[PDB]
Amino acid sequence: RREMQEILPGLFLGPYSSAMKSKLPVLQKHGITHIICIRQNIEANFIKPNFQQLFRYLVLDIADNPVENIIRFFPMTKEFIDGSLQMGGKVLVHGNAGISRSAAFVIAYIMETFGMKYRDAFAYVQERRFCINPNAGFVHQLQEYEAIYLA
Repeated sequence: RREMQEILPGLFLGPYSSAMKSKLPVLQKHGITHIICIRQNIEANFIKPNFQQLFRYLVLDIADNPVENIIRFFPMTKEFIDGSLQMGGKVLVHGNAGISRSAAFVIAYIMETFGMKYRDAFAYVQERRFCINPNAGFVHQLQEYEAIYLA
């Protein structure tokens, strides 16, 4: 729960603790080059980019609640992750707990890229990171985005 897991080749999912200063050796050993750092502005005291010069960041100001809009950022994060993986880079996606917001963004990537429905993508990720649980609003938005890209 307090560490990052490889979810699919080159894409890792973790809590904020996985991208703290002290974890640099772990990040470099796994060839991480890009980090999606997700947090509310009120969390920005402890959840923030810690390696200004070493990694490319995407910081997303997102609350973990069922009415928060995350679908607006699915195209952005898909592009960011594709861009890294295409150049042989690797991506860490982290939130606070690595349970709801961060998990939803990894699921969106998996659904679109690997042609999986929500239930199957959720199950796939849960097998790797046992604690994941996107809120219901996020689940609906995942389904809503699939309807978009399938149209």
